[PDB]
Amino acid sequence: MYKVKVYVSLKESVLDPQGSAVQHALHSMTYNEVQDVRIGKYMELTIEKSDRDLDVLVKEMCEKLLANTVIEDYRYEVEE
Amino acid sequence: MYKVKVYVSLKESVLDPQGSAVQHALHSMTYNEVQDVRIGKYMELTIEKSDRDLDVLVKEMCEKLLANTVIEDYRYEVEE
Amino acid sequence: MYKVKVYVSLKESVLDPQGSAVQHALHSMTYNEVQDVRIGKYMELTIEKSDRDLDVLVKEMCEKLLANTVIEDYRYEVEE
Amino acid sequence: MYKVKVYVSLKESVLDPQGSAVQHALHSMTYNEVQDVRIGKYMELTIEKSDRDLDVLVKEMCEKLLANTVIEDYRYEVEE
Repeated sequence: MYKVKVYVSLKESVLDPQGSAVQHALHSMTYNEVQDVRIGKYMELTIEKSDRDLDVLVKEMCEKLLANTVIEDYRYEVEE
Repeated sequence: MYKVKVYVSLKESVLDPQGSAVQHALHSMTYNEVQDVRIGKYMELTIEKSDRDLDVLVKEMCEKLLANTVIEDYRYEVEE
Repeated sequence: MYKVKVYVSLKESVLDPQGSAVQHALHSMTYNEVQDVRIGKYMELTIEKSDRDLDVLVKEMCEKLLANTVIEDYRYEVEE
Repeated sequence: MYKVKVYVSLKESVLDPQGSAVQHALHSMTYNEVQDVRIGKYMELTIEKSDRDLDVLVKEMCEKLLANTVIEDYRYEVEE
């Protein structure tokens, strides 16, 4: 069946304090080479064939539960 | 300058209650085609070159901060 | 009309890798005073009275949708 | 030691599609009495005494990692 990878991330149009804090933490740990840090959610969904088309199913789930399209962008990839 | 993509996910032998809870809700919402849900993290770190080797640096950041390697696996890809 | 507060948290005997990962990061960020981290969900549902008993209704919503009772505990409090 | 309860929620000033979807799901399941649904994150942090004051520690952690104060509100309660 299918392995669907979903990436959910804060829209770039929003201040990201958490990413800033992680970047600073890395510097404090002496990994001063870091210039920017971005952290998002990564999901792996195993999906079995059904009457619904795969693309319709995934977006429906991201629009309703896996994401808040008001403040986050989401994208996906499918593998077998 | 490099852009490091890091994928953090629970080890195969580790149960993922967060995903298991999401799977349950999805099922109640009629998405019974979802067989399994694994929730992890995706990150993009921009880094400058230094005296440190690329492989040595990414592994340290991952083991020391990005992932709790006792329960999480990590894999990375680098682009210019 | 009632306001139902629901607290969903992993059962004591269930490991919480999400929290364990957050705990690890917190430690690296110098917050070693954190001994344990358990991550769950909090919800507030506004409901109208009906023929259903209050206790019967809240338990069904919790068991059927709000929480995956195989791994999660739930407790609720109600206000007017 | 201390048991700190942290509640992280989307600011009321933001559209909440996920809450809307859960509300609709409840109606579809015949729990039509539901009028509104709000879902937030609930965390339980066990904290041991240190040189830092408890209130300073908690807010620092919420401002840096446990929350994104741009889109979410957070509050906490402490018990022994």
